[PDB]
Amino acid sequence: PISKMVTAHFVLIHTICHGAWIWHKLKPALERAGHKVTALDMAASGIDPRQIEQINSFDEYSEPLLTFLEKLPQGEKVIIVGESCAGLNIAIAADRYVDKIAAGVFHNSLLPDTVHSPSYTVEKLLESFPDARDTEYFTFTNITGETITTMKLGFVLLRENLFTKCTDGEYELAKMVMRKGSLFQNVLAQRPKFTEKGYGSIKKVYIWTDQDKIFLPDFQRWQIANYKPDKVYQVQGGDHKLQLTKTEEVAHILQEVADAYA
Amino acid sequence: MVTAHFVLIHTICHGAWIWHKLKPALERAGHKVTALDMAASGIDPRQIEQINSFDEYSEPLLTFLEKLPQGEKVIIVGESCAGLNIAIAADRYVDKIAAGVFHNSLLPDTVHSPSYTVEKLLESFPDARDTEYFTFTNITGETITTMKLGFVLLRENLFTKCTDGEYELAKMVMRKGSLFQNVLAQRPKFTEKGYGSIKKVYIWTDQDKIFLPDFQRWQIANYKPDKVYQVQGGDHKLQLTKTEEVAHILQEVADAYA
Amino acid sequence: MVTAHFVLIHTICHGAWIWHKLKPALERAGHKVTALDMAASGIDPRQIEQINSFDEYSEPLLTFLEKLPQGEKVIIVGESCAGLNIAIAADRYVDKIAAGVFHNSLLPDTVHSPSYTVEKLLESFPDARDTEYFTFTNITGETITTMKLGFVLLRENLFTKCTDGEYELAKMVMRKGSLFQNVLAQRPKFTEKGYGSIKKVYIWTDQDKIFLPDFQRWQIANYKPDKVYQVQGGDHKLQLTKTEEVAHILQEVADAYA
Amino acid sequence: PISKMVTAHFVLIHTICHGAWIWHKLKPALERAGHKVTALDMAASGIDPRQIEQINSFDEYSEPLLTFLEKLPQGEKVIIVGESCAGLNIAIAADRYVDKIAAGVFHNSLLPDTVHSPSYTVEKLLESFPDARDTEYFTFTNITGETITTMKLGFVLLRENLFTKCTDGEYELAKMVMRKGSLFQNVLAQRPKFTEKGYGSIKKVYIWTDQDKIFLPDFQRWQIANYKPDKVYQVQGGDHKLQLTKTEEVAHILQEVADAYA
Repeated sequence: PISKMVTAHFVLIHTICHGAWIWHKLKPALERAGHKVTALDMAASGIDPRQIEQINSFDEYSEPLLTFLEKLPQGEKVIIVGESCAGLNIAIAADRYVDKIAAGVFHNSLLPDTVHSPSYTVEKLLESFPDARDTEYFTFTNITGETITTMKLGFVLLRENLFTKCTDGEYELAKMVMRKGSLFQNVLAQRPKFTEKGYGSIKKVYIWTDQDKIFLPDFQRWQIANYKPDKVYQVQGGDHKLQLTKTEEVAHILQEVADAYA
Repeated sequence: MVTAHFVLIHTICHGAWIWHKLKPALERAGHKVTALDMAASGIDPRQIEQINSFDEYSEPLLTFLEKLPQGEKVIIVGESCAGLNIAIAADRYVDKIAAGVFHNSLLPDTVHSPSYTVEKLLESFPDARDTEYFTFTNITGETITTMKLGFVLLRENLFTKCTDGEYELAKMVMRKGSLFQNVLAQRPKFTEKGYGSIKKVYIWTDQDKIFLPDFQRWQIANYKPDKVYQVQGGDHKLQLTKTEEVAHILQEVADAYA
Repeated sequence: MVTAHFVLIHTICHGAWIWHKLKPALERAGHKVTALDMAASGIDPRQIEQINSFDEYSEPLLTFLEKLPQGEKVIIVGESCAGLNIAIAADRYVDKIAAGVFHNSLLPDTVHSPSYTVEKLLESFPDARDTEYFTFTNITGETITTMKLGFVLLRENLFTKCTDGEYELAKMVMRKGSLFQNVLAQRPKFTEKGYGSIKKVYIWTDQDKIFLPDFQRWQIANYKPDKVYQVQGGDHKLQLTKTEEVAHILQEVADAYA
Repeated sequence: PISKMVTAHFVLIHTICHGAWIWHKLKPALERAGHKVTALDMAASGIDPRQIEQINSFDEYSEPLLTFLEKLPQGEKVIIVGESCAGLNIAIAADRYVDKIAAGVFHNSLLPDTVHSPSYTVEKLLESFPDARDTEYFTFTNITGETITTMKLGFVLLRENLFTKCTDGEYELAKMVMRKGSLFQNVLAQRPKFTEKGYGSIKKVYIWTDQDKIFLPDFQRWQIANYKPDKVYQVQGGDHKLQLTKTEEVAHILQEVADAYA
């Protein structure tokens, strides 16, 4: 009757162990459409110079995004797209910058809520997927004496579970740039719950595929049932890295989020 | 058809990632492929200000080679400035090297100092366009110049013909780097027994927009390779724009030198 | 008389060498003594420009403590700025620490930021005489100030009463160092459960010519120790000028806290 | 009839694994006498920032001394005092700066000659003392493919053989600052012989004690017999570190060298 088409500023957030590089196919697809796209490496990820053992919480890990948001011009708002564990970065960020956020998009992602502890979807995730195959774990003691478990994701888990359907060039790349990462689960467990006026108020779009071999369908559906998103988009096929296996489809869904909220 | 163990070496500011298309292609032919991050490159944790020479920058390669089991030999493939990593490596581990392959690369010699081809490259291409430079003093007091490669330079000169996904990946993981030109200017020349003796295969395209055809042609005249393969078209990053063509030449190098 | 395991921690720019008289004295009483070089100090191979905070500088202590066998506790003895290494350590490993001993040292608290006693020290002693300063940008962009301690300052203020052999040794192995003042200014305060809970013994002399008696007295009033021992005379380096007096106080600390 | 007393500029050179710090008692004793004293750390020794694996020859190891000598004012000459393996640093230096050297003093030191290979007294030394007790060895490959053996001197060998009679404060200090070191024997073996006009022409004073428990009396006497020094001074007692156990005696001998040659 009236048709709307909106250009938007997406801030793309990788999951633990990965970096901005995972968005190297979706960032151009989005810019072809005329959007502005920022893909940030979080602390100790991608080519960020910090080492994970110098990071003490998922909040500290989130520093690049929060600094970025501190610096957005007055009146500018972004759509934050986070994959896998980056839903926690979107919740940390929305409790600090709710007015700079047009919508949070969870892409095969943790969907934190305000009712339970910050670590709650992490517990549920680990319950749904308790074997990380060839992943190696390590520990360090943080600034207040908490022991932090880090992981070096194994190559079979990478091949089969996270990058199932990706090309060999994309699977080799992941192996060439993957870093250690941590869920910081135990400090998230001690963390104040996400707020209703910050995080609880942002618009939330949930993109997922039932072919995801690490954030499995029963888990994903549990999260959707646990904290109803404003909108759900299920992509058929692909794998956990839909920004690699369904790049264009994800860019078309993201155009729709920009039209509704940006 | 011989299967070989190839060790792929990226150029300054880049990392093992630049080989993410060529490593699976080689492996489809049954080759073993090792792709290393040099010091302060790709996801190596060291920062460029702690590296004091091009030989210290080469450490991942020299450690690798130090540990290769007895009787094993590798073909080292080096792009752009990595021709200097092949020559440093060949002088220390000549018996472990079946051949060196220069992929749009510097081709050092034994007659001039180690910085000679770096001098000539800068003469052929003196404007790095939007590249930024920085300096630090190394542990011995020498001033080292680092660069952060400009994105117009990346787009138009290095990744000229690359896809947008590839160029974008380049911007996302590019690190600072250094020619260590002045320490190379002070370094002993590469030896005739080490580097001078290895087999040398030169791969290039005249469509390369940073290692320009007359510099490449001067290099070949200055120190004639055992073989020169020229790929038509593509750009400076032939392992991305002509991946199967370089995998095929590299099969010819495994056949010839094992 | 209790034998204890003492971990001795030097101040910025110095190294484990400053304890070369006190380590044998303690061992004559059957104590176990570990004396560590902090990052970029004594013969540690790292350079100060690669260290980005006082917590990274503390790494040798935190690794040590990370590996102490279960059920073992240590008395950490820290001189001058090493009071900050004790507080960082006590927050991460409170159960491994029988007591902290401040030897003419900064005595951080929990109520103000980690840089508060550094601010007050500089206020009490703002002229470092012939000390030189340098800066570098750390990995996060903060400007770090380093110093090379001047020899008149070493002779007259730090090693005032020391023998000529000792002062000369100091000049021969002194390294650059940093207060990382501004990163400490940004650091979370020391916790009441970690650092706030440990036993704290303060050793000093009013003849100290860099940590002057009114700053030391302000520290004790600002955060009253469990015990304060005052040694008459000597100088700032009591582990060199009053070695047996500090070994004797430290026997009293092993007796009291094990 | 006429009595002479001379003030001189001594350049003190430590042995491999040690640093300028070993001279911390003799440097003040000499300055009490009015001499000028330089004590240098050689490459990868004392607090020199270079690591031994970046050093490729005893010549490269000798860089601090040669740079120093390049910089001496015209007409200035020094007496170089070298302990244990530092006789090779004195020979490397005298072939480059013979006119800046008033005399070489070998203090329980290797006494290189011009007739045999540079590595020859190193072979003889290792033959006289073949067991380095708890010393650990390591290897790296140098800039031309030679394998270099390095050593971390063991603590018993330090206690009993090198620092036999030193105080506990001096023995603990050595342990606190000792570094890896290398004889570079195999590259010395390939090295051109020291020259007769450089090294063969400098005055050479040999200080030693027969109580030295690592450069043993039969070895020392072999060296004295092998290449007759211009003057020999035998200190009674002490140990291998005579600059620590006989500091004043060594300073009085060194006053005599300054009167004869400086």
